[PDB]
This record gives sequence, C-alpha cells and structure tokens, in this order.
Amino acid sequence: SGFRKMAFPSGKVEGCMVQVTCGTTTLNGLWLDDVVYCPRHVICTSEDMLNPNYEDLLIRKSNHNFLVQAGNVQLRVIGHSMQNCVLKLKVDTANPKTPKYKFVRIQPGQTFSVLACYNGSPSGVYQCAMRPNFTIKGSFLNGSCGSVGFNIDYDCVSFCYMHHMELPTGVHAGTDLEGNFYGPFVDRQTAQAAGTDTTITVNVLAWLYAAVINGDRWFLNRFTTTLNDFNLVAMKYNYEPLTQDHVDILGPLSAQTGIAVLDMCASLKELLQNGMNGRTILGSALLEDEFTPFDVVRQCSG
Amino acid sequence: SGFRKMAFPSGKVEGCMVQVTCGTTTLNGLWLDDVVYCPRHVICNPNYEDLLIRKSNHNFLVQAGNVQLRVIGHSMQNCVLKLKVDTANPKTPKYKFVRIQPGQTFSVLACYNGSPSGVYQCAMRPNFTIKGSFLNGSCGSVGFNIDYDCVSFCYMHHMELPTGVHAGTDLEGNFYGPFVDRQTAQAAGTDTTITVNVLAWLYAAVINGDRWFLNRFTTTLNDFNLVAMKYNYEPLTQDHVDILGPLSAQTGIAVLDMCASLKELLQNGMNGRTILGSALLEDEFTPFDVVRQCSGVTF
Ligand SMILES: Cn1nccc1C(=O)N1Cc2ccc(Cl)cc2[C@H](C(=O)Nc2cncc3ccccc23)C1
Ligand SMILES: Cn1nccc1C(=O)N1Cc2ccc(Cl)cc2[C@H](C(=O)Nc2cncc3ccccc23)C1
Ligand SMILES: [Cl-]
Repeated sequence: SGFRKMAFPSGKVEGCMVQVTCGTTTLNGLWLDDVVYCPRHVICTSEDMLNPNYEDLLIRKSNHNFLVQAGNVQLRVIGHSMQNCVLKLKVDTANPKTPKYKFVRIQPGQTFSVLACYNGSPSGVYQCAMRPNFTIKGSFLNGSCGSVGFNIDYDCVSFCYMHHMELPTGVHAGTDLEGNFYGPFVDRQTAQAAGTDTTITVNVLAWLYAAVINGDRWFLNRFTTTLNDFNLVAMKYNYEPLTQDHVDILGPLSAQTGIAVLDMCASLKELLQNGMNGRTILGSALLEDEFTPFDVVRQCSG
Repeated sequence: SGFRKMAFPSGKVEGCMVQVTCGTTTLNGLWLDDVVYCPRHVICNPNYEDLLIRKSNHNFLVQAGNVQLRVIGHSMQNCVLKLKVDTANPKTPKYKFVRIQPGQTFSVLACYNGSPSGVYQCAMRPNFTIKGSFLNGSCGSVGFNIDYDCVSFCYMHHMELPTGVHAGTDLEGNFYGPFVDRQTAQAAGTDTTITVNVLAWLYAAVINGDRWFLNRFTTTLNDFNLVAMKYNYEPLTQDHVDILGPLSAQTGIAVLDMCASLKELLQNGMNGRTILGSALLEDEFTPFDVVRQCSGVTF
C-alpha cells in the first residue's frame, strides 16, 4: 500500500556525470562510452546568447579548449562535433561505468526521473513530466545545464532529456539526447515564453484508478459519459483532450478495478464540477497528473 | 527556480542491496563490509532466540546480483539479523548508522528481490510511522541521508500497519515507535503536522516568488503554540525558531512573522489559491532541505 511520486534509482546515471568547461562557462556532460554529450551553449560567452552562430563559434575552437572533468580526473578531448543543440566531445577514455542505454524521444504527458547536477556532481533526484506545452516544472539553479532526464527499463537506461534553459515563468526547456528541443524553443536568450499549460487527462484518470486500487472510492458516481461529452466538459477546465488511444491505454486498469474508462471519466467530470469538499485522494487536495498509466501499473502491482 | 520533493542520489546505496532468503521468505539485505543486515523476521508470538538457534549458516541464501555470497556466521541485534559473509562488499561507501528524530526526512530506496526499483523522499512522522510506498517484498528496504560522501543509514523497513502506513527500525534494530515485529493488533497513533517543516516550506515559497500569504502581523511563540495545539500541529520550540534563522535572514521575514501567516492559513484556509503547486500545507521538507535545494549542494 501507499502511493508516492517515485524516481528511478539514479546510480547508473551518476556514473556518467562529468563537468564540462569552455572558457568561463561550466556545465554538466553525460559521458557514455568515449563521447561526452553536453548543451552546445557551453561555447557561448553570454553576450552571444541573443543571436549566437554556433557553427561560427565552434569552428574557432580546438579540442584543448574544452576541459572535461570526471571526478578528480581530467579527460582528454580528441574530437568534437555538433548534432542539433548538443555538442558531442570525443574523449580518449571510454567510461567504464557506462550502463546499457538508449536515446529515446518522449511525448508530452510522459514522465521521467531527473538527476540534478552542478559542476559534474549529482545533488538530487526527482520525478517529473513533460508538460503538454513541452516544458518541465523542474527544480534547477544556474549551473544545472546538462542535467539529464531518464527512465530505467530492466537494466537499460533510456535517456530522454537534457536541460538547456529556464523560461521567464520558472519552467524549464531542453532537448532529447540528439539535440532536438522539446517545444518551439531555441537556445537563444530571445523573448520566448511557455504556451498556456493544460492538465494531462490520461494521467489524472490513471491516478484515480490508483486511488481505487488503494481502497478509495468516495469520488465514484453512478454515471457514465460519451467520449465527446467528456472532452467538451474537460476542455473548459484546461484539460487535454482524451483520445481513443488514451482509452485503450487505460484498459488494463479498467479491467483490474471493474470500472469502465468512461465511468471513471464521469467521476472526473464531477470532481471538476464539485472540487474535493475537504477530502483528499491519495493524500492530495489537487488532481495529480504526473503519473502515467504505466507508472500506476508499475508501482501499484509491479 | 522550481521546488520538488527531491531524494539523495541513490548510487552509493544501490551497490549495497542484496537478496536474503530463509526458507520460503525472501526480503532485502544491506551488505556493508563483510556483514549483511536484514529484518530478523526473515527467519519467521515468535521467540527469535529459539527460532535463530535452530538455523545454520547455509540456511540463509544471500544473493548479490547474479553471485551467491556464502554466510559464515549470524547474530541478532534487537530486531535486525546480522549475517557474516565471506566476501567484503567492494562497493561499500563511507557510512554511519544514525537514529533520526520525528520530523526529520530521508531518502528511501525501495527494493524487491535485492533489486532497487525506486527512490523517494519521506519524513519520520511524529507518530513514528512513515507514509511510504511499499509492497510484499519491500522488507529490508532502507532509508538514508548523504552528508558530503558519507551515507547515514537511518531506517530499515519491517512492516505495514492496517491504515496503509509503514513501520521500521534504525540499523541497530530498534524500532521507531511503539511497534513490535510480529502479526498482532497494532495501530498508528493519531498523527500531527510537523510545524517547523511547514514554516521551512513557506520560506521556500517566498524564495520562489509566492508571497500572497504574507501579512503585516507577528505573534508571540506562546500565542502561536495554542493555535498549533488546536489544529493538530506539533508544538514549535525555541530550537525550531533558531534553526529557521538563516531562512528568516534571507527572506527578511521574522520566524514569528511567518507564524502569523501560518495562523491565518490555519483559521481561513487557502481560498482557491495554491503555494508551490499545493492546496495543502506541506510538512515533509526540513529547514535544511530547503537551504540545500535553494543552494545546489552536491554529492
Ligand atoms: C533564466 N534566464 N532568463 C533570462 C536569462 C537567463 C539565464 O540565466 N540564462 C540565459 C539562457 C538562455 C538560453 C539558454 Cl539555452 C540558456 C540560458 C542559461 C539558463 O537559462 N540557465 C539556467 C538553466 N536552468 C535553470 C536556471 C535557473 C536560474 C538561472 C539560470 C538557469 C542562462
Ligand atoms: C500487512 N499485513 N496485515 C496482516 C498481515 C500482513 C503482512 O503481510 N505481514 C505481516 C507482518 C508482521 C510483522 C512484520 Cl515485522 C512484518 C510483516 C509483513 C509486512 O507487513 N510486510 C509488508 C511491508 N510493507 C508493505 C507491505 C505491503 C503488502 C504486504 C506486506 C507488506 C507481512
Ligand atoms: Cl513517450
């Protein structure tokens, strides 16, 4: 019993964190085999961030301009290339602690663990979700650039995010490990803002099924709804539209609890109308949306 | 910017998790140097000296990854079983066994079959239980803090109470709370809110630009403790006030000034508003957790 926001054990990722320095900039790198991946804005000198020409800045660099530090050991850079917004530094030593890994690009609503680092040293681990507006509500301070988001599947680490920047509302933007940004963001300190955020409906439903699995049923009702009527209601509360794929994905949880997906949708509709009336669901006074259907199955059953 | 419930990096602890099997029971063990520590109920009113005397070293199957460790001795210290093994753990970090006080937080590495599956942050409740997330097989999972490079082991999971909350011991086998390691009628006492932690979380909200709850008022410590007693909040001591000093100096809001904000929040509620994305007053962040997360301390 119990339901917590749980992160993956960070050990396999900790053994990959390095510190990357170029001139006066210091950020984090991910050392996998003989390559160190880091944000390409490590080559920028702040008054470059408005309109940086990364190809022009990178052509003026040599291998010995990049100082890479893994613990108390300096790694020697023997090559460098840019792939989208990530800089790949070829090093002379392969990481002996390299786990089994993959680079995966995730979709909004997906969750992942973040190992927050400063100066190549991990300081904390937390769980979070890719928001529908492509930002993450992280906990990052200056120097956290290059911190990574991941999931662990059996013994394989799936790298899905690299931290690049903080937007004006306090939210964060970054790229997949191939350097492609999530969202319409760019590695420039130009006027950019996160779009209006919405609630991840399929995740709230998954969390309502987890509450039922843990013995809480107060919010259920005798009603059902059509998918269309549910979306008509939910959009008025800034909830993401629920698709037939979301309904299909919730099938296992529906079969385990005996509550049809559209019956649970009627309960959610009523919760949005009434609020919680002093009650909580899994120790929360708000409807939680940072647990996917997959997270619920993994934590409530295994 | 941002404020998350953050756990310590679990790597130094992952390298210590082993699977312990005795008969039909399988749980987790903590392998430090040449000793494996695990709940003594793995051998299961039970007379544990009588049950343990009937066991031999080869009855305990210890598995570290895909390698079987050979047990060469065994002894009991309170509610923890100590299994002497032939191989010292090469991944043993610098460590200490520490006993924590209620209100103090720690990271939990939840494990099943000697394999770590998740890490989460939680607090020792005033009623000595933890609101964890555990299933059958979690027994022997450990709670810890990391101080520089030293891991401080403070908790070992033993059981789940009827309300869904958890009970365990320190690494010396002494239970937190009036609990016993057996199948009997026991229940968690009435819980209370950790006041010093709520205040720390209100200071973290101010640091992140959330000031709506602030007011021009102050209060005496005595007048505030009468309010705390009425709302099932733990009494706030002069030590708690002293501990909050750095946060008070950083934000410019005196501790008793923040107590007046909490008093108004307790008597009037949040009125549709949230603080750090929460509609409830959060109490599982200590004053030190707030300073550490709002400064970027590494391990
Ligand atoms: C935040 N900001 N708003 C205007 C100017 C800045 C600013 O400090 N930076 C500008 C900037 C622009 C584009 C890119 Cl790709 C990176 C950056 C850097 C950045 O965003 N770094 C940070 C990354 N993550 C959490 C941070 C928290 C607190 C400070 C900094 C953080 C530097
Ligand atoms: C919970 N319960 N109510 C009646 C009987 C049991 C019961 O399963 N156990 C009895 C018991 C008695 C004393 C001690 Cl020290 C440990 C235990 C064990 C325990 O509590 N283990 C668990 C520990 N943590 C989360 C669990 C989740 C689901 C199952 C088990 C869990 C087993
Ligand atoms: Cl995805």
